[PDB]
Amino acid sequence: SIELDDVANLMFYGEGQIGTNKQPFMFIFDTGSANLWVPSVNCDSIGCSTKHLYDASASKSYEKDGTKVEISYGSGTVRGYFSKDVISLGDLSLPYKFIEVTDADDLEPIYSGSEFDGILGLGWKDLSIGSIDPVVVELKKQNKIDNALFTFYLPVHDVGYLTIGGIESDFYEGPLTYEKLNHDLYWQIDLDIHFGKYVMQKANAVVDSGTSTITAPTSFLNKFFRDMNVIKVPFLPLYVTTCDNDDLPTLEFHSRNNKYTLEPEFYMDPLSDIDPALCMLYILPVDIDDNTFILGDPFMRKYFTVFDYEKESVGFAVAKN
Amino acid sequence: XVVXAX
Repeated sequence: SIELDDVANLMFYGEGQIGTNKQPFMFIFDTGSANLWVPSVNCDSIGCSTKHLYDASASKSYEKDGTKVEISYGSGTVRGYFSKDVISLGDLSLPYKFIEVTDADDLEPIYSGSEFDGILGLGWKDLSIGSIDPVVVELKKQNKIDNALFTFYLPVHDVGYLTIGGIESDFYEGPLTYEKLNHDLYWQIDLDIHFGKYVMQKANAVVDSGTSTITAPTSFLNKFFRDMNVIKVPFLPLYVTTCDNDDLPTLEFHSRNNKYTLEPEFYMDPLSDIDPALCMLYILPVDIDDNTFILGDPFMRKYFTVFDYEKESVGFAVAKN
Repeated sequence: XVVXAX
């Protein structure tokens, strides 16, 4: 169980350590990614000047690889070379192949603006660059945890928990309902998505602890946001509406067996640094393809979540507290 | 904010 800092309901990171000298880093634990990377002491990028860095020469368990490698995200690209060392997470440890990031200039509105050091991917092997086995999968094979599964509990603002290996029943109320993945790549399930009256049937729903908002395709969201008198502030991913809006629907998510719903409180919040009568919609257009939605943090802040590699599925339940 | 891989 790993404690997660919450920053404005948009970002969550917790502690991890690399190496013999227990070098601490803050990691976005990221179910939409499948590589661990940390900024190197050889990272010259401005983003890196405020981060905790990794010194291989300090760790006696460090093993050299040095193969060059790149990871792209929706928010930018990092670049470095592979290295091998022992990664610790809570009281769990394993050797792991990870990225010493050297150039983080391409992540660089976000990286210098945020307080995270690196990303720790919690996706499947096939999503990863270099075909690396996931931490939780490996941990189970080494018999360091009871089951190859992990759990996210995110709050609403004043901590959250990544929990590896077992299900803690205190995190939720009522029944836990699992959903088979349509592919073992992202944590991705089939769903009929309703945004009010606009429906896309059997969409590709991607459960991602590393995405701050709900996401739909641009085409589908032009439709929805048009008739919702919102406004985009020119040229940043900020859609604003009045905080007292009666028309904002509870979004719906149907599976072959289960209905999930997301109320407006979970997908919007006030601009408390600007005008608090105006409200910011945690819904962004992101085009992956014709039918992919990211069920990001808004979803997860309502719904306690279980990612189970043994079942190849995601378990959802209404979070407690 | 943040959208996390390609």
